[PDB]
Amino acid sequence: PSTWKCNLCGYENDDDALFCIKCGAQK
Amino acid sequence: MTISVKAELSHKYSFTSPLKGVFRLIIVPEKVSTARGFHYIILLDTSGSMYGVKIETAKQGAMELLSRIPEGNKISFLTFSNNVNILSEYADAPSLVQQIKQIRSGGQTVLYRALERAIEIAKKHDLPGYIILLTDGQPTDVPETDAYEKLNYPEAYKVIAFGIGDDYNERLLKVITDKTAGILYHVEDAKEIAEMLPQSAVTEIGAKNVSIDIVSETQVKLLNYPGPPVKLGAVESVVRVYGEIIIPPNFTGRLATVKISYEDPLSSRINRLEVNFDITRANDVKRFLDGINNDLVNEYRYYELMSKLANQLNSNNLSEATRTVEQMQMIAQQTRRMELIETTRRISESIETTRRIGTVEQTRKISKEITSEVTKKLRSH
Ligand code: NA
Ligand SMILES: [Zn+2]
Repeated sequence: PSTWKCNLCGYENDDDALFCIKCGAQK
Repeated sequence: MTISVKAELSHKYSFTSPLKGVFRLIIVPEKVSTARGFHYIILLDTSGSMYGVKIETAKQGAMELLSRIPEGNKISFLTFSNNVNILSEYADAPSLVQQIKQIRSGGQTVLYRALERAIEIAKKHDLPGYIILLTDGQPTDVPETDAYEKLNYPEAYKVIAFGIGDDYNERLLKVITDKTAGILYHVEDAKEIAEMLPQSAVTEIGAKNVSIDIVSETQVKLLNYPGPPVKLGAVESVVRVYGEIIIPPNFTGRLATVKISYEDPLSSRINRLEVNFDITRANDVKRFLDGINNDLVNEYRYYELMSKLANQLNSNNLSEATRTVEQMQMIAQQTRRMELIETTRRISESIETTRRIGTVEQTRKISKEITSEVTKKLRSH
C-alpha cells in the first residue's frame, strides 16, 4: 500500500499531497 | 461606480493539526461607468512569419480596438520583430491610423526588448493600463522563459496576450500573464484575431486602482493572482481571488483581515472595505468537520488542478495530465454543477484524443488551447 490516511477525517490521502484535501489536516 | 466583496473561508473551526484553510474573495462590479485614465500599450509582432493574413488582420483589428477604447485614455503602440519601433507613446488614436497602415512584415522576433520598452513606457506615468500583445512565434533575442519570469512588470498593468498559430511558446506567454494578472488568448485562425482583439478594450468598469491587502497572522498564498497585496488596474467583471492560509493547530481568534481599497470611477472617491476571518477551536471532530465549506474546498481544488493541468501539458506529462483531468471530472460531478461537468468533459475529450494521436503536434496544440483556457477561467467572466 502507498497512500496515507488522515486521522481527523477518514480520507485516503495520496502521498502526493501534504495536506488532506477533504479536511486540511497535515500529513 | 462601486465594488462589492463577499469573502469566505473554508474552515469555521480549527483542530489539533496544522490546517490548510482556503479562501475565496468574490468582487462584483456594480453600476459600471465609463473607463477612463488608462494607458493601453500595444505590442505587435511583425516578423517575417507574420506576412499575409495574420498581419493584415492584426492591423485591422488594432484599428478597431483603438476605435472601441473610450476617449479619456492614452494609447501607446509598438511594433517589434527585427528592432523595436514606437509608432506613438502616451498619445491618442488619430495619430496611429496612418502609421498602422504602413506596417510591413519582415525580420526576426525580439519580444524581450519590446517588453522592456513597454515596461519603461508604462513606468513613465502614474496611470494603470494594459499591454495588448500579439505574436506568432518564439522570441529570438531571449527564448528562455526564466528571463521573462524575472522582469519587473509595472503594477496595475494587465497583460492581454494573443498567441497566434502553432509556433509561439505558450509557457512563456503564460508566465507573462501570470505575473501581470493577465489573460492568454490562443488564436488558431487569423479570422479569430479580427473579432477577438477589439474585445481587449475595456469600456465600463466597477472600480479603478483596486488594492487588496491581506494582513494575516500566518503564511498566505494566492492561487490565481500575484500578491498579496493584489494590485488590479480595474474591475470590469466578477473577480474570484483564490488563496490558501495555514490555520495553526487549535487556533482561535482573528486569523486574517482583508482590506480592499479602490477608486469610484465616477465619483472619484476612495472606498475601503474590510473583512475578518474569525476562527474558533473545535472541541469535537464532528463539530470541526461540520464547520468545513466542502463546496469551496472542491472549487479551490478544481482550479488548483486546472493550473497543474496547464503546467503538465506544457511539460509533455500527458499521463499526469490524464490523472489530473480525471480528478477535475470527479470534482465537477461531486458538485453537481452542469457548467463544470461540461467544461471538464470538453477537456478530457481533447486529452484522450491527443493520447490517441500521440504526436508532439497534437500535445503541443492542446497545450496551447488549455493553457489559454486556464488563464481565462481563472481571471475573467
Ligand atoms: Na514570431
Ligand atoms: Zn482530513
